Amino acid sequence: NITIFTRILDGLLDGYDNRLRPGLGERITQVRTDMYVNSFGPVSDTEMEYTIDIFFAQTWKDERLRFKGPMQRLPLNNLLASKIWTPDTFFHNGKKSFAHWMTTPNRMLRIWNDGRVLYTLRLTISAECPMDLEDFPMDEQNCPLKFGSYAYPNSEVVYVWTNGSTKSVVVAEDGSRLNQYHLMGQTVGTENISTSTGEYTIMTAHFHLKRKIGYFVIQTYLPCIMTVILSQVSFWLNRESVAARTVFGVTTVLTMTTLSISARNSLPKVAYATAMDWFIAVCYAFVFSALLEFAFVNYITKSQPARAAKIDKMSRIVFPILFGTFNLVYWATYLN
Amino acid sequence: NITIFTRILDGLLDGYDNRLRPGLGERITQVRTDMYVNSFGPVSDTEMEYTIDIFFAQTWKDERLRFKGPMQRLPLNNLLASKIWTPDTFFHNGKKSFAHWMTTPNRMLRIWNDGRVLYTLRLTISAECPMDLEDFPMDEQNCPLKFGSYAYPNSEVVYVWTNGSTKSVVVAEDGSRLNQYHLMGQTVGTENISTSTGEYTIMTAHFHLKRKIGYFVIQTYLPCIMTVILSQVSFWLNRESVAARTVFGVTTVLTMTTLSISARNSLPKVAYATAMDWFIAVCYAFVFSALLEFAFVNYITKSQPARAAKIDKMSRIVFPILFGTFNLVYWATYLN
Amino acid sequence: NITIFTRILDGLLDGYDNRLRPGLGERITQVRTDMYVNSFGPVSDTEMEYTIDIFFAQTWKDERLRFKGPMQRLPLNNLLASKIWTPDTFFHNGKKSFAHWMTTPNRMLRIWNDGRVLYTLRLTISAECPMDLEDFPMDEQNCPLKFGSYAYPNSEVVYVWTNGSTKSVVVAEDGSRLNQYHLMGQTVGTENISTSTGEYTIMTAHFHLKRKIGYFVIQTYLPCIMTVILSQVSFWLNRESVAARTVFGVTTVLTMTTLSISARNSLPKVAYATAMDWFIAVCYAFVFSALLEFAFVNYITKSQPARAAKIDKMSRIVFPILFGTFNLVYWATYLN
Amino acid sequence: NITIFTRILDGLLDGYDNRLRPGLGERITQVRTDMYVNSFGPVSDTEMEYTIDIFFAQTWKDERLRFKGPMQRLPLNNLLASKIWTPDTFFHNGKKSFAHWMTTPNRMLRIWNDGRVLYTLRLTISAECPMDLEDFPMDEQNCPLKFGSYAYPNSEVVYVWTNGSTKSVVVAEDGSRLNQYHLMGQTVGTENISTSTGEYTIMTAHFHLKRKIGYFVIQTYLPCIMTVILSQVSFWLNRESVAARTVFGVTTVLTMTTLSISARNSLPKVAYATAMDWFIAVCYAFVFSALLEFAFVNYITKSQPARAAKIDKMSRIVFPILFGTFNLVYWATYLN
Amino acid sequence: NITIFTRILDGLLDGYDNRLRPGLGERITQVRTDMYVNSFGPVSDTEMEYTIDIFFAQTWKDERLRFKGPMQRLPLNNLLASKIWTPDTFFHNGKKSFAHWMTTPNRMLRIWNDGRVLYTLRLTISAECPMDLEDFPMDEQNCPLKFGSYAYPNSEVVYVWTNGSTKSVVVAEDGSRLNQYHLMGQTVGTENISTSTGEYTIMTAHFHLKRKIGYFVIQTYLPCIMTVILSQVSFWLNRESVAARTVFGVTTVLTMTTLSISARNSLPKVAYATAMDWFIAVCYAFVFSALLEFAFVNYITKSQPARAAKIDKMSRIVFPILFGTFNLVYWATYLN
Ligand SMILES: CN1C(=O)CN=C(c2ccccc2)c2cc(Cl)ccc21
Ligand SMILES: CN1C(=O)CN=C(c2ccccc2)c2cc(Cl)ccc21
Ligand SMILES: CN1C(=O)CN=C(c2ccccc2)c2cc(Cl)ccc21
Ligand SMILES: CN1C(=O)CN=C(c2ccccc2)c2cc(Cl)ccc21
Ligand SMILES: CN1C(=O)CN=C(c2ccccc2)c2cc(Cl)ccc21
Ligand SMILES: *[C@@H]1O[C@H](CO)[C@@H](O)[C@H](O)[C@H]1NC(C)=O
Ligand SMILES: *[C@@H]1O[C@H](CO)[C@@H](O)[C@H](O)[C@H]1NC(C)=O
Ligand SMILES: *[C@@H]1O[C@H](CO)[C@@H](O)[C@H](O)[C@H]1NC(C)=O
Ligand SMILES: *[C@@H]1O[C@H](CO)[C@@H](O)[C@H](O)[C@H]1NC(C)=O
Ligand SMILES: *[C@@H]1O[C@H](CO)[C@@H](O)[C@H](O)[C@H]1NC(C)=O
Repeated sequence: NITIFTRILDGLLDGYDNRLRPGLGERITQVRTDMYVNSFGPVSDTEMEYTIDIFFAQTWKDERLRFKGPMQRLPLNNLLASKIWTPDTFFHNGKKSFAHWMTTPNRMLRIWNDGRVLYTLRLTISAECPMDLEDFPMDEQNCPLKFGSYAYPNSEVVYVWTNGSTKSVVVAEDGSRLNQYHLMGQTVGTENISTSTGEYTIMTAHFHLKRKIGYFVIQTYLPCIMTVILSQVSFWLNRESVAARTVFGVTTVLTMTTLSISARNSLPKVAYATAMDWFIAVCYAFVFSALLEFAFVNYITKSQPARAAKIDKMSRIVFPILFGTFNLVYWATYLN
Repeated sequence: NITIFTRILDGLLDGYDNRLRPGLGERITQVRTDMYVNSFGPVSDTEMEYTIDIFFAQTWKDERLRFKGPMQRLPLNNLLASKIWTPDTFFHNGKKSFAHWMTTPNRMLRIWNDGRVLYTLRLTISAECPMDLEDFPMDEQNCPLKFGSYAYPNSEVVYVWTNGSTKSVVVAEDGSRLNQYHLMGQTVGTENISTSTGEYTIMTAHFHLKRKIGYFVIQTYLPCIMTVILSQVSFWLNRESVAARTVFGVTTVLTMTTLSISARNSLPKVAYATAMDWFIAVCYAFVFSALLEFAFVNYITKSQPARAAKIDKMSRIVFPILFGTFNLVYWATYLN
Repeated sequence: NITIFTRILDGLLDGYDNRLRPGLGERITQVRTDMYVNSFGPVSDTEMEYTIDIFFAQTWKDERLRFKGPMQRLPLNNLLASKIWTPDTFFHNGKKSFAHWMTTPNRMLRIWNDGRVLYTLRLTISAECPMDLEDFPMDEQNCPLKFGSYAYPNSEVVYVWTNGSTKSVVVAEDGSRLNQYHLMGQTVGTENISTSTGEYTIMTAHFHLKRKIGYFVIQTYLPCIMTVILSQVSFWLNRESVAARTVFGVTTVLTMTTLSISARNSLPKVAYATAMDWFIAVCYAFVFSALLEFAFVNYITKSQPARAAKIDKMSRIVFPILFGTFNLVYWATYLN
Repeated sequence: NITIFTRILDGLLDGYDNRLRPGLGERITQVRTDMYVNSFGPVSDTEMEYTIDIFFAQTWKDERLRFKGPMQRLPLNNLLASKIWTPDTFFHNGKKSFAHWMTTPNRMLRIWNDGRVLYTLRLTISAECPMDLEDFPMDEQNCPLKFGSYAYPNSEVVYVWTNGSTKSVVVAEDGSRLNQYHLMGQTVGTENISTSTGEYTIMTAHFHLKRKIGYFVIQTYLPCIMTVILSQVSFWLNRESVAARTVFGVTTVLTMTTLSISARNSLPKVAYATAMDWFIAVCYAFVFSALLEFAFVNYITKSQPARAAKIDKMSRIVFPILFGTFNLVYWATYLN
Repeated sequence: NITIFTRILDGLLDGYDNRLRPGLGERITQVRTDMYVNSFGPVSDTEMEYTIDIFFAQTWKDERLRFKGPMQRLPLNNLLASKIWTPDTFFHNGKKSFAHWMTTPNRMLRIWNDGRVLYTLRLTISAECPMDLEDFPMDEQNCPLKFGSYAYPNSEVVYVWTNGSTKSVVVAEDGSRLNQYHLMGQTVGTENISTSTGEYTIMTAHFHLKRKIGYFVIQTYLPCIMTVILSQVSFWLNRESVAARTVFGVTTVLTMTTLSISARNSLPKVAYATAMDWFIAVCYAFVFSALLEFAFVNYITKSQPARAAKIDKMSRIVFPILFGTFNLVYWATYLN
């Protein structure tokens, strides 16, 4: 009962043209789309791109492939995929999208008596996600994913999500493979765009990203905090030890300078000030200000020692208090 | 006696459709799989991927290729591989899998009178291995390898290991080419998954990895240990040498700070504290604490020299003892 | 009413040769071109290349595809693109240009009764943009984009912009994805070139680029400015503290030296002096000159203390004034 | 006299099946192989791979292509290469081997009356060469190159070198393009391997590599030697200059620490001690030991100055002598 | 008058075999070659490769494509390129050569009544240029470019430049895109090579390269010069300031050491001494020698102060003079 299937396949192909869409000149082709994200890949800030692997599924109705037989379903493989007409779907923001070939071309194609068709297609999309690094690292990003049609305007092909929007897009629980982000949720929608040729249908999915802090705390914030504390120790050393206090001030200032260079090496070369830069700038003033206090004190330690000694003791208390007060404002404002 | 073989090949192809599986509508196709890992490639922690080269072998029974002749075996090459039906096997976790082309496409195909078939296929799979770096570097990882079918549910195609599981997967003795891991052993199993289309068969193989220590000992642990010892030398210097003791404390603190930055450059940017980070943090306190002791001593060396001198001598003994005691707890706990 | 279209397509292909241009031996083929830049990619100074993604559109008239039927337009896909003749357009400066393949080959083809044709083609061009880094970073660049024909001289194929030049090239408002440049505007034009074979038509588009400053201010300029200020603090320290003033001078000089090396690491290895190099050179003299003043003062502080003390006080005022005066000339000259 | 050749080619192809080896069921096919290495590419220690470009030549006898005519030789190109049967040769250790395509596919094929055939094939093999870095950099490596057959066991296809082994493999005098190795010589041999399918023939070629020293001398050895000499200068400074001697000891110790980190950055992350590591470890003790001597001397310079002064003078002589004595043992042992 | 051309093309292909060269068994095919270098790409010292883009043109006479008609020329495209016989030209030293595909395959093909043919082919060749870095950076290099035939010996195919050698190779004025080299000129020639198969014709073109200095002056030479000057300032400081002079000597020595490591990071790991290395070695002695002078002076400043003071003053003059004298010899010898 196998040769019976062979005759059915041969008959449908004969008299069938793959260069023409179903319902041409009679109606408008309607396509139902569903998605399942297997893994959300890493996000590269420098390249403003993210990698995503999905099992894209599409469905459309064709009246030219109707048949009757013992079975109502015809499981198949990539061999027959190119023999019939399929939509020229593309991703608008996809810089470079490539499919999978080995071990076998990941494709499927099924047909039913009523003309319903199914066409799954594994993909690996390296899309582009622009990001505004104004509140970095306390920033939230919305990386989109837009897919539609190239040569078929809305008057011919229209894409609509199957069933409700809740089940339209599915993300695996373990599919979040981000080392510096949290996948809060997803949103979907539809819209139209206008060009010279005509209107087109756009299906859009947005992923809400919440960055996870903790890597920069151990990398930039803590060294800056400890460096500031190191300089303040000089305030507890007697003035006559000019050389000893000089070493503390000079080393700390250079240490802060090199940290700023190192921090931005991996960060994108954005031409504006981020939140982290302001924190380093404030820490720079504290260490720099302490050095000035020593120089001013050392210059009047002879004529009027009383004022110099009074300032030194006062500095021990004022400086730590201001640093602690500033931190609460900085963290509370951003974490609220 | 060569043209006799030519007629046999031509006859089988005629009347044979490669788009339909054997036993369609009559039974369920059964596939027997065996593997031989030639080389386990390097594991990239940053990319969470590992490279593996295997000689994948598959076997299935087809009743449409039966023949009789002088020979019961028909050795062949890649030429006839695409002329018949082969399963659309794929790797679920394979990010990007590509076969080999030169010098000649590495493929084979053999047939027997009873319909038994053999299809070997060399492969180079760059799979993805998620890892939890909580006990790093004293961590054990289990990198999996899942392969199955794309368009053929369990009702049609089922994969089962040939013979026992012991001989199902073979790893060469010299095939372990890991510079920072040990290949302890392997495990295999089977499971099913459910999706919209239907149930599918999953064949899984797990590799147990035990990291080898010794690279980080010479890179991070030892410099931290020697840096701590350097600071303690200051306790054996007289107080009046304020400048000399200042150099020891400042240089050591900055040395520890830069080591932390350097260590995590190669390590993945995990947003949580590893075991190595805690060790560096403890070493940071020791050098930092020593600097505080000098500052406190230098501030009361005049009013009450007796207490300052007593503290200095006590510090020489307490500090080394605590560092030695802590090391035993750290190493014993992780190495046990 | 679908099979009617099938007959039309078959008839046109028969008797139609794709190896010959329309109007061969009768007239000169005329092509109308329009462009829409979806995104202007990043500019790599080291590689002197920039990436651009466009939706290139072309139009030409052919008398061999005329037909009459219910519809005056025949939307199609990549299937029929290769079946007919299309110009062998190429980019002269394109080092490596590749099209898009997945999810479907991004191409379109439409025909009309009068013979008018449309052929859109998505592209990603990695062109080369030579740049003269003489006023870097205060520099303006004009990256061109030249496209024409390879084997068809001007006597056969001529390219002309459609409608006016204003609408010939369109750039999306959000298509400017440059992190270190501003897209001021665009210009277009036409020209001819002469070679051994004959004359050819050239269509050129130029993009005016204005670099955005602010990344180098936080990276190179500010550390140099703060480093100079650090050295001048030594002028407020008494001469007897020889060791203390030595630390300031030595550390600052080495700090400037390493900044110069770090700055040019990312910058292209141009064999001539840039504007930034001169700024660093001036800052080098200030810190170096201060060290010389201390050495000269320390060498005559005994024989004639009066002159040494007078010079030290004068240095406190002259040095800051000159640095401030120089900055106004440097910034005003370049920013004007 | 050109059409005469055309008839000969057409006749041979008709009735000739490329899917069957010559002498099938009658004898065992014998293949003669010769090689000419155009250039031995660079060896990447990190990737344990080396690149080699060769002009591989193969020869086998087929009785199905016999002909008679004016010429006994038929020079041809890649066009006819795929029309006949060729062995499915492959490289066992080749991770990723690709041929050359432009300007024209580099292939050749010649036939003679007796059935002798020639098939040259340019190749670029990126093989894998495991190396044991125990005597690094005084190490000798033997990178192999194994090639055989995939689907044809020894009972069907056997590879044997043509003529003697001396002329079997040829390496160009200028083909050695190694910047850190010397190509001492080559060796060849044959062996069999056993698998599930059956026995296979293996043809192996080994290249003997002798590393050239001189890059590491200027990079690691000399800085370590000069750093040790710098510390010993402190022994010629009076004890009262506590600060001056402190700077020498601290700077040298940190300098050695950073050199160890820098040296292993390029070197593979081997989890065992190399010869170079031991040399750095010995140098670490010398500088570290000198610092301890100063601390111990400074702690008893008051109670018993005589012993402290005596030790200081003795250290000036003992330390340099031991360093010189150790170097002779280290270099002589490895260079002998 | 278009169908007339169609008949001509069809007739020529019929009865024409592309697997046989023209004049087979009657004469020797002669090929005329001309080149036009559009852009000389960057030269990578580490990889010993350079990229070049050319418009290669070839010409040969075939008597099997003669025709008569209204036009004596048949402009065409890549469609007919593969339908006829073309030489299997290849580049001997080309590691990896690839052609251009988009927007259209860059190829052309023209035919004339007498049988003359033209075949242009755009190319991007990543050739290999061995270089001897003995006088680096004052070195001159001659990167060659060899092209010939693979399967056609001299007895069948011979390559000869068209017209004179002056016009044989053309380089655009703006085609020199080298950031660290000057394109002085070009030379061409012919030669034969002998192998097992037979003699072959070689066409060679050499490009003379003169490196441009100025990048290394700002990177390595100047920091070394300024570092030496910094150390000499210590000679103008009184002996009693032991700590101050110690800082100058130690910092300068370490600064020179790190510069040597940094300089060779980008430079190829050549296992022999370059000219730049000797310059750094001389600078190393000057700073190192100054430190020794201070140590020796400080050790005898009590017993015989007169000799120590006399040496210190003499050092101020001798050391600067020797450094200036050495520079003239170094620069004059290499720049002459
Ligand atoms: C609005 N618009 C145009 O006018 C150019 N044509 C298109 C287009 C072309 C084919 C199909 C859909 C859309 C296009 C594509 C993008 Cl990704 C952004 C804007 C845009
Ligand atoms: C359970 N599931 C789905 O629902 C989506 N479809 C599939 C699938 C699709 C085709 C064959 C097998 C499985 C799939 C694939 C992975 Cl890798 C993980 C989950 C998953
Ligand atoms: C003027 N010229 C030549 O003489 C070589 N031929 C060409 C050419 C070849 C085919 C089509 C167009 C132009 C060419 C191409 C460039 Cl990109 C620059 C200069 C140049
Ligand atoms: C001994 N062996 C096997 O059992 C697996 N099959 C093979 C094989 C498969 C086809 C041809 C030759 C050999 C093989 C290949 C290597 Cl590279 C190493 C061991 C090994
Ligand atoms: C002299 N020689 C040989 O003997 C090996 N065969 C060849 C060859 C093979 C085919 C065509 C031309 C030349 C060859 C190629 C090079 Cl690139 C260098 C040396 C060499
Ligand atoms: C998009 O076009 C379709 C055409 O049927 C229309 O129904 C729909 O309302 C449009 N959507 C928007 C947002 O304009
Ligand atoms: C998987 O499906 C097969 C269907 O025959 C069944 O026999 C087997 O028990 C299932 N395995 C599991 C783990 O459910
Ligand atoms: C280019 O060639 C065309 C040929 O028709 C001519 O009309 C045009 O004036 C030429 N342009 C220039 C700038 O020479
Ligand atoms: C390999 O197999 C062949 C089979 O003919 C045999 O002659 C040869 O001795 C074998 N070599 C070894 C090393 O066993
Ligand atoms: C190369 O071979 C040709 C064969 O005709 C000969 O004429 C020519 O002189 C040879 N050139 C050299 C340099 O030997």
